[PDB]
Amino acid sequence: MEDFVRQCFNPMIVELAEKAMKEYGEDPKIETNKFASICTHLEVCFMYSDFHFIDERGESTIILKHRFEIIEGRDRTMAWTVVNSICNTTGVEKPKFLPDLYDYKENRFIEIGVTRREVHIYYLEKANKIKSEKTHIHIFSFTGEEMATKADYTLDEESRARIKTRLFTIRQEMASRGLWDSFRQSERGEETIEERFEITGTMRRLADQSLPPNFSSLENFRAYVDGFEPNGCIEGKLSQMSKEVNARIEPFLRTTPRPLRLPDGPPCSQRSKFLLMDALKLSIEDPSHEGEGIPLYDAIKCMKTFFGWKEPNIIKPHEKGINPNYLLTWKQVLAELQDIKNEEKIPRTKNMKKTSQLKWALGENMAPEKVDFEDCKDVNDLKQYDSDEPEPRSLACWIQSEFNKACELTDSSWVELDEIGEDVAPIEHIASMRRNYFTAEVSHCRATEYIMKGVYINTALLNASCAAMDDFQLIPMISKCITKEGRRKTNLYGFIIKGRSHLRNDTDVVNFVSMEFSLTDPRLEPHKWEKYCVLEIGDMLLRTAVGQVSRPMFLYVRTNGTSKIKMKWGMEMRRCLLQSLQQIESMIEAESSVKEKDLTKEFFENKSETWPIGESPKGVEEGSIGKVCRTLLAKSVFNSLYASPQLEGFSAESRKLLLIVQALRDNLEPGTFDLEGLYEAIEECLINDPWVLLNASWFNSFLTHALR
Amino acid sequence: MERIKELRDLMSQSRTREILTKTTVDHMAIIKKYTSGRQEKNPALRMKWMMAMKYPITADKRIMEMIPERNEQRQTLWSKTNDAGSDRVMVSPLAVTWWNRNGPTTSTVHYPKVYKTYFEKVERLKHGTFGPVHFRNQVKIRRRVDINPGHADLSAKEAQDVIMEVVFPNEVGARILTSESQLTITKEKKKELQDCKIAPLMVAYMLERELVRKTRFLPVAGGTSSVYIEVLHLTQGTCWEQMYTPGGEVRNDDVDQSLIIAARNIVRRATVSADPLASLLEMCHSTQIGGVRMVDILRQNPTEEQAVDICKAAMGLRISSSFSFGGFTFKRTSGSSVKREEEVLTGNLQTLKIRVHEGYEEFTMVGRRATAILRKATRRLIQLIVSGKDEQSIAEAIIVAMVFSQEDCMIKAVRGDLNFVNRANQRLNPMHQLLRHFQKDAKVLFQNWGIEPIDNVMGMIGILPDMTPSTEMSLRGVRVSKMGVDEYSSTERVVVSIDRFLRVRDQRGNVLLSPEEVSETQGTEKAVLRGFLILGKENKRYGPALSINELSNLAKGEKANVLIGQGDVVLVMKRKRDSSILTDSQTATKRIRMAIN
Amino acid sequence: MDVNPTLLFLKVPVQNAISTTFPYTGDPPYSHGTGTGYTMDTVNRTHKYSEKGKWTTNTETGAPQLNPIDGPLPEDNEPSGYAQTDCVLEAMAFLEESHPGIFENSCLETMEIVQQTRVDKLTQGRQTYDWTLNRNQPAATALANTIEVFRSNGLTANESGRLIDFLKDVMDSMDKEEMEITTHFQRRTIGKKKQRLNKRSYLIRALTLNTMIATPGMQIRGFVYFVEALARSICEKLEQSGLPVGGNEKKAKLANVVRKMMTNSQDTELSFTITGDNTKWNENQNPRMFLAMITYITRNQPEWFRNVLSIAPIMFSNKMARLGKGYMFESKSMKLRTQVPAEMLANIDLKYFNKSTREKIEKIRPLLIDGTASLSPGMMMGMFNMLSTVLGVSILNLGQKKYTKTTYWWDGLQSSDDFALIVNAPNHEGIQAGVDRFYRTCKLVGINMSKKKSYINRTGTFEFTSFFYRYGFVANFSMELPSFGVSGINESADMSVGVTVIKNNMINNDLGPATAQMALQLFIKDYRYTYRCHRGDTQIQTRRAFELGKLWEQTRSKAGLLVSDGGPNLYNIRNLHIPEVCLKWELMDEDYQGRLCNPMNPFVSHKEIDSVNNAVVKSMEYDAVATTHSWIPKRNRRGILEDEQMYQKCCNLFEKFFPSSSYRRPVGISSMVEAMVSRARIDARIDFESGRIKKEEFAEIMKICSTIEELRRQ
Ligand SMILES: [Mg+2]
Repeated sequence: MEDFVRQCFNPMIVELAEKAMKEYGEDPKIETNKFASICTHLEVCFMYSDFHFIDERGESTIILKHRFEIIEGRDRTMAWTVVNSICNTTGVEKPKFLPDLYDYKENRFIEIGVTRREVHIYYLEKANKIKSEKTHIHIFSFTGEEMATKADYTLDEESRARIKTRLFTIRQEMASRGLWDSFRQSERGEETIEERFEITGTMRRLADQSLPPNFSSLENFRAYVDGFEPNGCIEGKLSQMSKEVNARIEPFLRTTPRPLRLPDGPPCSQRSKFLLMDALKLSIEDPSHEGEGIPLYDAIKCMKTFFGWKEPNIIKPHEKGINPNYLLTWKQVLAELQDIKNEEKIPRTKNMKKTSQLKWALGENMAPEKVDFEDCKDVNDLKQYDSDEPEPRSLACWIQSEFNKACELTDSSWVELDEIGEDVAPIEHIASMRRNYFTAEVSHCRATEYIMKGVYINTALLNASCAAMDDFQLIPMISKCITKEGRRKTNLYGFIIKGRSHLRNDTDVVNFVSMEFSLTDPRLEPHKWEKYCVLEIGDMLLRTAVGQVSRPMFLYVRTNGTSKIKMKWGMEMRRCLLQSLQQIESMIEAESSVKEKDLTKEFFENKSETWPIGESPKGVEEGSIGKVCRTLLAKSVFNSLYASPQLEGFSAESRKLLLIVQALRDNLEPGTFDLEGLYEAIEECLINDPWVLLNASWFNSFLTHALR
Repeated sequence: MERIKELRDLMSQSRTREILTKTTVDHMAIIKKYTSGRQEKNPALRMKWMMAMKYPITADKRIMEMIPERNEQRQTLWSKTNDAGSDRVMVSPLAVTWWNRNGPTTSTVHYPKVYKTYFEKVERLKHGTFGPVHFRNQVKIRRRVDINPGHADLSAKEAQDVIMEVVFPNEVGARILTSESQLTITKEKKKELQDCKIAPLMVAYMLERELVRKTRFLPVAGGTSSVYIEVLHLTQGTCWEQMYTPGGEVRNDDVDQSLIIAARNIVRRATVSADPLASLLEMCHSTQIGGVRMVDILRQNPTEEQAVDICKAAMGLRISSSFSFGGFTFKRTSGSSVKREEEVLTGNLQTLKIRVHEGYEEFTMVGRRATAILRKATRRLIQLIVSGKDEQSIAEAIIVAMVFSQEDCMIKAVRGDLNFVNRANQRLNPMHQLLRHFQKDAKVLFQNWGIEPIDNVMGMIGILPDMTPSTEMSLRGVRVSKMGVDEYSSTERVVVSIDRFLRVRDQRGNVLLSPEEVSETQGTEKAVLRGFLILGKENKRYGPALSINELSNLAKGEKANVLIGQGDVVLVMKRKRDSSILTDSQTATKRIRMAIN
Repeated sequence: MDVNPTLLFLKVPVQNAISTTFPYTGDPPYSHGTGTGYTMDTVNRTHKYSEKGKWTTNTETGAPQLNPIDGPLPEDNEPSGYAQTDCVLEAMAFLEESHPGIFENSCLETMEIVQQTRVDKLTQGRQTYDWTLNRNQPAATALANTIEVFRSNGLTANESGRLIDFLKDVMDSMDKEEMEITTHFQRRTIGKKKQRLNKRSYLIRALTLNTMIATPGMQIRGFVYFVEALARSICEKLEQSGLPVGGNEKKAKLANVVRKMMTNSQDTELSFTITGDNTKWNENQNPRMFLAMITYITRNQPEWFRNVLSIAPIMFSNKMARLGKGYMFESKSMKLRTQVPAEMLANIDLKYFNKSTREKIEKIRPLLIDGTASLSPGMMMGMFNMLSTVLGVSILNLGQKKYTKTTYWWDGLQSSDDFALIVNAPNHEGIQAGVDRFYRTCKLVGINMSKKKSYINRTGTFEFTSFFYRYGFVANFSMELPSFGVSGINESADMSVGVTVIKNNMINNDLGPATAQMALQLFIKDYRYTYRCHRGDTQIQTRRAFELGKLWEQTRSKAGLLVSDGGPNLYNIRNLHIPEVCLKWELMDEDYQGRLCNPMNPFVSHKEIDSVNNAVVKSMEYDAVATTHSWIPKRNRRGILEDEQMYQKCCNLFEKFFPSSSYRRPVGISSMVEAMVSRARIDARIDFESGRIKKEEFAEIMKICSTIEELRRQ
């Protein structure tokens, strides 16, 4: 607003307005509405008296002597002197108040005013104020309106149009700058008033009640603050408060730290969505059959490649569920498979008939009814929702074995990344080299199998959920792969049955039952599969040095739930790839900086440099670049699969201890104040998660190594 | 018709009528922000879900007449449905692909013209040249840099005006119809886009993108030109670098140098003048730089120099609370100091009247080839740090810093007279003379300045008096960083006072800028629908209102009613007197200026 | 052999390999850790920290209130909010002394912001507690509803169109004796409902925080907004602050401070760095302290400005915290579940709740008024971050050697939540004394540094807001990897956004070349899957595959077709910045080029400029050619407004007559209806003149326009 006034008008007029206001002891920086009003006043005044002159014969002319004389731009004494001189020389009568301009051709004092409101009202106010018929009045409006006595407008149409248009453009610019409203508001009759915002009524009492103890009124507090000067208040307070309020540095030197204590209890149980290291896949090396591509056709063809369907029987019971209903679900799945096989008209999707076993398996209608508390307030059994402490558990070795099997390679390639533009720049070529090396490093790793399997599972689940709103859809768990012979192989891990998919929010859950084939025996580690139901569904011949040995082929059935957000997070698992690379490339680049040359080949093909990437009874184990590549990829993929709040809490509260110990290693003489508090905060995060307990064990091992 | 009937329907209801009649067009955009819908959180998940549906794409009613209901395979392209809130029929991606493969065809002659920016990027890439990569430690100094080459560097307001005249011919505001400078670019674009069926909003946005300037704070390690920023990803890395050159056309202007020279001349010729303030103001108001008045350039260009800063202070504006001393932009960061006047006798028996800062102040200096920090006590140099590409930059920066310190130690280290006089034969102030003298030779001062040992640590090295790296010994509070120092992150603009002598004084009574600090170097200077005046509100006698596009038929001086702005009918006329709004108030300006003084 | 990646920290320093200590890449899919019990714990702990203060009874809401200010000096190391006003005033005085004129210039800029701002700015906030409907609602809808209620209650200052006018309207409202709320029943038949709120009920509703962490109503948005503007202005001029800078400037600030503190250290001075966090930031920041510091900041200023700035702390000091949905009760005997709203929590027996909840309810009962707990001391997150940063920077600046009077002296940054001190002194005794003095002064001002989360090590290494500094190398992981999946605007917008985000990560986020190539590969695969636009040659049997196959079999230059039309991907580190349609414009076939870019296609839609070629996430802008693939997807979907879309309906049919209205904020003094009327009359006249319209349409249009005129005049 003030900046707009300074920029839009001639700077000299700004100076005149500043002087005129300063005559009254005002600062424009505190009041700008008056400043803008005065600037507009001076601008319109000087516009009125411009380009007018008196000819030789006395007639008016446009370009001698100025026909109009300005009085408003001058001081009080100067303006009064000039008006008196005009009165004496031309014998004019003294107006009761100081005019703005003097017209020589008609010899009369004309007052001029620019009004933000209607013209007529301002005309009436001016007439009532002056109370004299010897002064002409000319009122302009920013909107394009004007008025004067008898409509005897002194100027010609051209000059009136110029003034109208200048004011109109000023109004448009003020409006477009978001200041027109305040400008129009500040005009009150014939004066411009400062913006007012005073605390009265409710806020007065509230402020009286929101002050320090030794004050009673907001005004008293303001007076105290205004008159305050810094005289050793802080020094006196420090000299008063007891020494017990202090931050003491506790030395931290090679002996203080201790391992993190894991929670005691029974061994922890698997909780992954799907089987990871115990899965079995029915394979077709080349799907070259009719109607290929549809998941149902591929699933059926994979099914037909296996024989050994024997009568299933509960092996590891669902301790909480109803095992015979799971058995009946599997039997219905098989029967529907045979039926569709003999139909000979396999459609794109298969919808399962609703049944007692299906409805119970997917948790259909097993939910307490909602009632008003007052209606059932007399129930003795009524009690707040159970939200007690989760059962502490113990780290079980199955997690370590799963991770170890995750960070190892496979027989085929589990990634088919898409194409990019041809490399031209040399850096593009180096990037292609590095990307291809990393891809070959982890194009077959197990974690990549997990990524592809989960991606396909969740994609099919969500697509069926949207397409089949109120049907039970049978979704085979299928994956594609490239064998060492370079053949498009298809693998069937199992089947999934989805319940009601009338999903509206991103957190409400759809319940499904997943039946994954397997070759492990749950009875070996029952606590691992305490959420699963296992049916020995067949026998499979496995080849070994002693020929073909028959083994029992199991089928883990479980009931799970997935939310839209969880399905999306499942389909995002491929991003895990990037994470791994982003941690190795930096290292590569780092060494390049210290060597001033590329190091992709001397790292991805030297196979001599190593990093400590594990533990063994002999000591610490060192691994090559590929070992670290797949280790980090597996860690990222598992973090995706075993995400839990306790994981992030422990990570955040353990980073601090990591940094403290590292600072000690760098000989920086670290110190701490309440280290036991940090230990307690870290320990609070270890309750039940297998992943978090494993990470805690890893940190204990690392601390043990680093301390020595 | 549809529009007026819909307006009648809206007027029928009480509330819609009340909102129509109450709210003024000024506040229209305020009632455009009152949306009762709900923004979709996580739109990626929503899109994934939507794509699975049968008809997730919304098309318009007319599609029913061009795209048949089903294709050869009897797939359903569009469905007889409507969207939630409008009459947008529902169609599938099949409809889009069918339109692409079998829809009616036209000529995209204007697409390159509307989209000149993107095609310019294409051309710049297509003609580039590459070079061998180099692997080494990279230092990316952070600074502000252009974004889009090909811009006219117009102010947002000017770009909006140009767009409004180009694509909205008969809806232009009052400022244009009361304007004289019909920019050449506007007519060029109007000729270019004669018959363009592209959506006018798209054309407006593209012109805005093409004609506006944009600046971003980035870490760069090489070329800073606009065409060198659009490929910063391809050019600079954390451990590598890429040799590249765009192969298009550069549009490096020179108006900045012209403004430098103009301001320098104005200050040099007004400092000796009787009334420098009013004189310089009159000059700046009546001077033209390549066909444009200098006031617009001063208000627009973000130049930083002593002459232009003093010009702003005289005219009245905000300038950085810092001074560019010895070719380096300075900036206070911490501490406070008080200015005290004193007389100092040098080593050449020369008495100089100086003003020294007493206090524990800290400054950061950014030069053309170096970056430095300086902590100074009361007439005591405490700490000095510098980093520069070359040794000569290091030396000049350190010389500037030490002369700024104004310590007593160097006073006795002055050898030779200090009688330097600028090209105008005006006596130079003592600090500038000392700066030039120490530029000429400072070996004697280096020998007698101060020498002390320094502990060895990573990232920083010492300097011996002969300006050579050292790890075991350096000069008092003098050190050099092996890694580049990031420039100042922000600048503080505060109200300042200017005296008739063109000296800018801070609110605390200290002086900020002086003409003597200005370098004296010399350079080389590298159916128009306008002219209408309104006549108040609409007048019925003159006849039915006309559209702006048809104003051209008006006779000389004939007055009619036309709709300007977004629906404001006003009475306008053609001009008869060949003048403009610029010369108004000038005569009365000078008259009242004489009266006040 | 057992894989144990933590051992990797025996060779690669922790800072270098910090990427491994960040598990998630994106938002974890559980979003838990909030509830009514949490609000009870927060209230109880906040009143516990300040318990030793004075207990008063508010005269308006009748709720008890606590005053720890100027309380007895803390005697132990437990967190205490017993700040002293004299000490904070002295600290602010020293801060002004060392940075003269900062308060004044900040005040001038804040005055400008106050004067120029607009009401509609409040539609740019997050989810807001609409008091009228007594529930959370969008910012835009909440503002429209509050405007409707004020209009029905004879308060129309906000009609002027200024935020300060809306603040004056709220001022008028809260002193009103009664407030009348009207609601419609939208089905079957429609009715009306009227509700009357006394002074105290509306007062409580205005000072409420719906907890879902919490969000205040439209009553207390503007005052905090202006105080935030002031705090931001003050902080922009402070070097030691940490806000509101971005990622690139944070590294520069860290490097500057560390170099300043280290190099200036002489050979005989020992330096240390304390990486620290604050015990409980928002639970020990008494609003009275902020009021005192604002009073000092706005000394010698216009009274209206002082009052507008002082209302926010005054309002916050007597605020009410809502208790969310309530509780859930489950009975196993009859498997019966019920929901008990928190309102009756005041007068419900204490047998349905476990021991911990029993303690919570027992402690919070005396402070519960009308279903809301009175929380005078302490604060909530996300509102006064900048002013707290200013106070922290003030206490840091107090460390200058002149103030300490002794050898030791300190400096460092402060970003509200966390901080990093640096202390220089002759001996380790000096370091201890300096840290002790800093700690005691922070306690006196009312700031508690988390002793457990804060550790001290010799200068050279530290952390600050996820920025890890190690001997000059700064690692950034504040946001970690972004989302590389299709954002979900449309085909072209998603493609442009993906390529642009990859490019921006490469430029700023230190991403690598090979990493960028892999990200592009993953993004293109995701795009092709999502939009059913697989390669025309490949057989994947999607819904769209047949038409793409026909198109591919039709065209000739198959390298020119867009990705979404079945074409090869041609991106790379070379041309990430080139829009797709341009990048392969030359190769495009003539007929495909004409069809794809036909501007008369019915699938193209353009919205207001603010939403053209720009997406909101913070927001980012992308470049793309408006082709047939720029469609807009389908939309998905007690109310004061009778018709929620009256304003949207009104703005539309303005764009028709005046297309420019979409581009630039139109300005005019005439009311709208007359604008459409005049434009329609002119358009119909010229249309008749041309010869494309006959007499009947002209007569109909003029009759309609005359009738609209009569309707509007009356
Ligand atoms: Mg910290």
